[PDB]
Amino acid sequence: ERGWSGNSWGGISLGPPDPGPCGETYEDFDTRILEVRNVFKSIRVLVAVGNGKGAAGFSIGKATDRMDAFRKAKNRAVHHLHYIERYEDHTIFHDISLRFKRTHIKMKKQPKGYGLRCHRAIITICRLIGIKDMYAKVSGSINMLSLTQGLFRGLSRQETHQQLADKKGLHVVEIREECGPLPIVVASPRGPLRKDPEPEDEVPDVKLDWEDVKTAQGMKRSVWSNLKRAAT
Amino acid sequence: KAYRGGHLTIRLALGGCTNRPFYRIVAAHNKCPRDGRFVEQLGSYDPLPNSHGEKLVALNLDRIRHWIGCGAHLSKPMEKLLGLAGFFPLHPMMITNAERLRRKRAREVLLASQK
Amino acid sequence: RKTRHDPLAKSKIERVNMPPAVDPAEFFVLMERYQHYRQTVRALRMEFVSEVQRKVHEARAGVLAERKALKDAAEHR
Amino acid sequence: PYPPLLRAMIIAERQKNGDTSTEEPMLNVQRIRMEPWDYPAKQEDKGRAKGT
Amino acid sequence: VRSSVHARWIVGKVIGTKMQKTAKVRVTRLVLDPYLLKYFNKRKTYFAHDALQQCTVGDIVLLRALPVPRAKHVKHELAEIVFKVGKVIDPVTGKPCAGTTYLESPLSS
Amino acid sequence: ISPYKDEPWKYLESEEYQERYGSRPVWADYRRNHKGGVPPQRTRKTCIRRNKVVGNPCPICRDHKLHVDFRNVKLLEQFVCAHTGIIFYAPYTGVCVKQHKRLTQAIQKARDHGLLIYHIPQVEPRDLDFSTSHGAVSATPPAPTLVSGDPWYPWYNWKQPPERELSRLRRLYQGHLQEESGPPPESMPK
Amino acid sequence: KKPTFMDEEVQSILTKMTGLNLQKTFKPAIQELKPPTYKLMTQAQLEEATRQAVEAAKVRLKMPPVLEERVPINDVLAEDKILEGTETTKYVFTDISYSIPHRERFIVVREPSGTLRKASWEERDRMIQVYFPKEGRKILTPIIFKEENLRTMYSQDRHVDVLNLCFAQFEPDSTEYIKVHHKTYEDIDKRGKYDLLRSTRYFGGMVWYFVNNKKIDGLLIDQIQRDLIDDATNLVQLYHVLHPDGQSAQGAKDQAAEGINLIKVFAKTEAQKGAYIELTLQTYQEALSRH
Amino acid sequence: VRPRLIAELARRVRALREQLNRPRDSQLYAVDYETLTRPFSGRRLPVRAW
Amino acid sequence: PMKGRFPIRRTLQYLSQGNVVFKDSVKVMTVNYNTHGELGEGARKFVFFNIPQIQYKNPWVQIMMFKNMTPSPFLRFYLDSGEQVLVDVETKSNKEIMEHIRKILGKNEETLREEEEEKKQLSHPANFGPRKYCLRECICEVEGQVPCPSLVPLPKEMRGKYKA
RNA sequence: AUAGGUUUGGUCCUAGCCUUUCUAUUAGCUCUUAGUAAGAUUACACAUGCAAGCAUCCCCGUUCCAGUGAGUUCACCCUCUAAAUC
Ligand code: FES
Ligand SMILES: [K+]
Ligand SMILES: [K+]
Ligand SMILES: [Mg+2]
Ligand SMILES: [Mg+2]
Ligand SMILES: [Mg+2]
Ligand SMILES: [Mg+2]
Ligand SMILES: [Mg+2]
Ligand SMILES: [Zn+2]
Repeated sequence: ERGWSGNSWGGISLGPPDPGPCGETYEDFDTRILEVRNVFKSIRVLVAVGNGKGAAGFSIGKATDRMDAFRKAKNRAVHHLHYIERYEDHTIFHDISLRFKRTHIKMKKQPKGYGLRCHRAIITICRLIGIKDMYAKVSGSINMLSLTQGLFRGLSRQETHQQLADKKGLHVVEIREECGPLPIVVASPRGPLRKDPEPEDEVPDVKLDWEDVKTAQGMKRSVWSNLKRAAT
Repeated sequence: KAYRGGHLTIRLALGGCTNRPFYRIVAAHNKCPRDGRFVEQLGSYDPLPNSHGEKLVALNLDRIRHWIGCGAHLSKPMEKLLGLAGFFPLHPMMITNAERLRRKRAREVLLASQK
Repeated sequence: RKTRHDPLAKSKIERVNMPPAVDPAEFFVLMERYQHYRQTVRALRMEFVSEVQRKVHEARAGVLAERKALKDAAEHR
Repeated sequence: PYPPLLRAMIIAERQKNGDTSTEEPMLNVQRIRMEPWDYPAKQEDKGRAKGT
Repeated sequence: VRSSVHARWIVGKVIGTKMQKTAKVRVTRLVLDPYLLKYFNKRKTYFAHDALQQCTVGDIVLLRALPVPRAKHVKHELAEIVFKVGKVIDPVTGKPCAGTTYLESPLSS
Repeated sequence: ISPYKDEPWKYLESEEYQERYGSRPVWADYRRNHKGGVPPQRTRKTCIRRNKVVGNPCPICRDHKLHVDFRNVKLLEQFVCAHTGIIFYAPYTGVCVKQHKRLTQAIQKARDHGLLIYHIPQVEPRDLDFSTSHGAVSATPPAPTLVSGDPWYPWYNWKQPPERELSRLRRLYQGHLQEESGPPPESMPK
Repeated sequence: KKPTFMDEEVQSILTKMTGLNLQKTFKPAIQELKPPTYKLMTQAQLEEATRQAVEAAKVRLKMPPVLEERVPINDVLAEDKILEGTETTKYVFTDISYSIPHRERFIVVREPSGTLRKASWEERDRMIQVYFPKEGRKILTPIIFKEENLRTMYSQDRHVDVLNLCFAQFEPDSTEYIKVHHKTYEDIDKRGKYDLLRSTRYFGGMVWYFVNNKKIDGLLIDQIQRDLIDDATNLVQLYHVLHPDGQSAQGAKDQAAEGINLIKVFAKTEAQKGAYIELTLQTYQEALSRH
Repeated sequence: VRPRLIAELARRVRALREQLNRPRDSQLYAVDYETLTRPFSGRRLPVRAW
Repeated sequence: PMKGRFPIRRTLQYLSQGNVVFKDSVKVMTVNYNTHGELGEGARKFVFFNIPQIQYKNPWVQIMMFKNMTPSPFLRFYLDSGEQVLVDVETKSNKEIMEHIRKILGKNEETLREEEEEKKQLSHPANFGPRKYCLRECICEVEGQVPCPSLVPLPKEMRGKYKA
């Protein structure tokens, strides 16, 4: 099977990581190549690993031979794993806007069945993590290493509903349009519950993004947006 | 747009496709094109029988009365349609055509008897 | 269609529109039928005109409109 | 008499408004005088052929 | 029905008094920028008939439409002076004021 | 030739299908060949042309035992979103336009036959008042003419003109007369 | 006079018998989805939101009126025999004036024989759908309402879907509506699927049908087995008021039966399966004593 | 708007020339009895009048 | 991101969230407010948050603002009859100002519902025409009627080519 | 835009160009049937034939329909008010 292109290493699977010196096996982990670059000769490879259940990581491997670089990157990646919290094991807990160096990433939580509408590298990493529904837009410099680093930082710094409930000492109630006015309590504080309600902010001072508003109001006219694509 | 003289008339504007006519009953200036600008659409008329063997005529009778009371004229097919609906008296020409067809069929039957 | 400045066709210089033949009985009956039909239709048209002008008058200075106007003015006060 | 459908609507509205009269709806034609088509028209309003 | 002038009542600032019995008034309205969705001031000049020549440059006036224009550009007349320049009377309390301070205290009466 | 043509659903609980696809959709492993990163916005019309399959047949055309039938509900469900009930657009799965149309028709037929579960909303009544007392749905008092069997108006019937009027017309239209017509047949001749 | 189905007393009894389960009333719909929203709430705010949801559920569960079958329309406005044979097909004239109730809307038919008559109920419904289309309604009757397709729907326990389709397609007083609702109720009674209609707006109509046809035994059994004893007693009381001259009501008056005693008198007087009613009631009482 | 004075002049001149060159009844309503045409215009009268 | 503080104000959703639709009498609204002073604080927010919504819902009403001309903030409405309405807003919150002006000079919800019903009548569902104005183009789109010849060829008997 | 290729010995940043998508016209080559829709490049010049009659004479119509896009804030709202229909 081919990667992102016919002649491209990106997206190609390297198989499970080798059993480690610690004595642990990783047959449930999958490896994906994100980048291969000639260093002037040697080879530098960026790979990502993940078990599809929130445990994922990435690593750089440098070697004269490409296969040695693959092995080094994979083995180092398995020992630098992140744990990524997932909302209902299919998406992220909230929208995430981040900037790593000059690369901006804007991720949006989506309902079930939305799929992965993201940069191809982000699609690969999300499949490794186990995220199945998300939107993502990458702006600024599209640098693969910076993209991966920013993505992992943003996904590792997301606040779960339980964390929010414990922080604010209040019920987190979910409203779904498909479920009518039924209040769904997704998280309750473990400690005592505040009797004072949150200030009913008349107008929050939130920093809005012109792309989101323009899409909402219908002035986005891009011929490239919302194009039919294969299932991801 | 100002026309020299002219008046409002309730008439049939033809739409649909080749071999499949359909009519919109509209009130329009008599000088305007048949399928052009109109003041108000007052109904529709499908002349082809449907799966139930029916010719469907929709008449906005409140607005038809309003436009007649505002000085609108009527095309002869529209008068015949309103006569068929019972809204107007049967047009004289429908009665005359019915009598002519009766006489023609009587002549044909007499020819058959003669043979 | 042609304008008044376009000349007549040469193929139609000598053309006479011969009137159609007449059936006396059908002609007379049709004349009577047109008279009666037009009388009825004019009566209906006059009734519709009366209805339209009545609706206009009721909308402008009807009891309902007067009461609504009085209520609005008072409530504003 | 009124035309059939229009008579039916007049009667139906009458019954809806609570009135229960059995009197037929009826069109007055006394004020609609039928002038013969050959009656002299107003020559003052008529036009004239233009010189040419 | 009572006037052929489009602008019936308008509030403006007097910007000119060099014409006889006529005041040149600047009127601002709020117009939405279609792209920025922010409201900006749009200015228009109106000539208002001022028979008594009581208007001074800088005062806020109310203009009422004439039934018909009395000249090419004079379609309005001075209904009243809302704020006389430098001689503002606080409408809430009825007392004279200089900016945000009371010249005569409301308690004084 | 497939032994499941008469009962297509059988193929889906046969062990051959389980070996070939397992629990994943029949289109899960398919991939379209195209230039660029953005695929063309329509799939090919048909993978089978004059009984000849193209190099990369779509998921339906690559397996001749898969039959698009309204009774093969388990196959049809694989082309409908389970969370939204919306039929996937053809580039989503890679089916050709012909098979996509066939699947859409089969899904609609299955839903109309009650074999495929879909969301049926709860609607409000058409009317606010259910009275049937109005004359539009009740009986209108018959007109006197309808009772007596006369036409609605007298002029609907043919009245022979007087001979004097006929002679006057014959004088008015000298030489341009047609044969005088008598009263018409009372009923429509058969 | 005998109570109507819209009587406030009957309405209250049927409202309480239906129940209100918020999770069933607002089950997640399979439709185009949007990202959910989140709110931080206190206990009081959560209780207020729950109460508002309960009110919305009450609005959703409002019972459709039960109407008698509409009488056929057979009225002739005119018979213009002169037009006989001049046309081969009938003309349907629909008055499409906007501000007219659809049951007061004049729809007439000029037949080839020359008769101007009023449209039948089926023609009226079809024309109203043609010119005033209603979401969920179809011009031609869907094939789902045929016997075999509705049997399949019943076999899938989709009775509420069938009733919703019927409500969207047919008018309440139409023959098709009454027939489909009655067949659904018969299937439910035959297979003991009453819980399917609980917390829906059709339970009241089902109960009314069972009471008026004197077949409340299965529903009483189901209520007793689900420990909804109050619902069963209210069902017996509704049966008695609907049939005050029956043996059951007279026996209840004579023995001064109240509560469970009403159920016992019904089982002894006017139950087609009173023995099994008594057995189930004894089992319920024994389990209550043991607990 | 640039004034259009030639149009006004032409309209006035045409009106003056029409009210000074009026055709008379003897010209308008003369008839050639052999051909039954109006010599003023050359248009034939309807058959039913001949 | 969107420039400025509180960028939500520059969205059509926020502008349409306004609930004040003035009666036809209101022609001019002058807003006299003070840039500084706690007592006028709410008035300042009324200028910052609610004037855009009022203008969006009342495009033909002249709204003009004045700063530090009087010791106290106030609103003045000029009506077509010549009547003037003065609303003192000192010590009030912007919500209180909005509610007050809605109460005294805003169309009630019943009148707005009547206007919406009047609008509904214009788009008659039975009318056939362009999608821009009508639900359907032609009667051929109604189930049971003779379909368009574009999709379903008409039988040979009803086509003029084979009727001639 | 879910983006991609391309500056350097190499990395990062900035920045242009181009690719992938969807329409229309024309050109090459190639084209079987049926239904539907649409159809001069040119306000350049035009052979030829038709496109306005009706009707007891008066009048009425030929000021419309149909065509083009040369010129170009004459089209929309309000006030007032002719001609026209009733
Ligand atoms: S658009 Fe209706 S027949 Fe073609
Ligand atoms: K004539
Ligand atoms: K042009
Ligand atoms: Mg290749
Ligand atoms: Mg570049
Ligand atoms: Mg290089
Ligand atoms: Mg070509
Ligand atoms: Mg006049
Ligand atoms: Zn295929």
